[PDB]
Amino acid sequence: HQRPELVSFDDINYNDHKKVREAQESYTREQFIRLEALKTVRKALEKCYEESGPNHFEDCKNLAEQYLDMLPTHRLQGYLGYQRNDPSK
Amino acid sequence: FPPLLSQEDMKKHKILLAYRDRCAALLVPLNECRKKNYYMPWACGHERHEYEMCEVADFQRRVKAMDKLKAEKIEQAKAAAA
Repeated sequence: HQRPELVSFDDINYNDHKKVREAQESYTREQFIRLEALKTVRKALEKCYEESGPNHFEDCKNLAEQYLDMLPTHRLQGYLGYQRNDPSK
Repeated sequence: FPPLLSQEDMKKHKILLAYRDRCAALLVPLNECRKKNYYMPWACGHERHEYEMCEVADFQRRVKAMDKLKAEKIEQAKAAAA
């Protein structure tokens, strides 16, 4: 059902706390959307595999390309940091 | 003799790598035996032996390649002394 409007978290000056909560709610929803896209990728990959038999290189590679591209991304939300003055790692 | 090297038939005849060699098409009479039969040893005496003898031919040409490689290395070991 319902579709809350995303707020663009970096734009609202951090006192209007309902907007801040709706921003972090929306950002976490966007995280879950890219996650569910990754789930779509895996459900496609299993069907390609069990149709393929031994046919990895035929038509199942190009799933695995953006699969192992998308997997180190699309995981966490954290917080959009203020200034990023000190990097590490 | 290995008759052919197809590729899309060799995909639709859903066979795997290291069976995807030469003499590969002769699995097509074999497995079509094995599922129409029940892949017992009293399933296909002739048809298994056909593919088996093709594999024997591949083995012997590999032995000839081994002969060539050993001959070249021994002749290099001869020539290196002068």
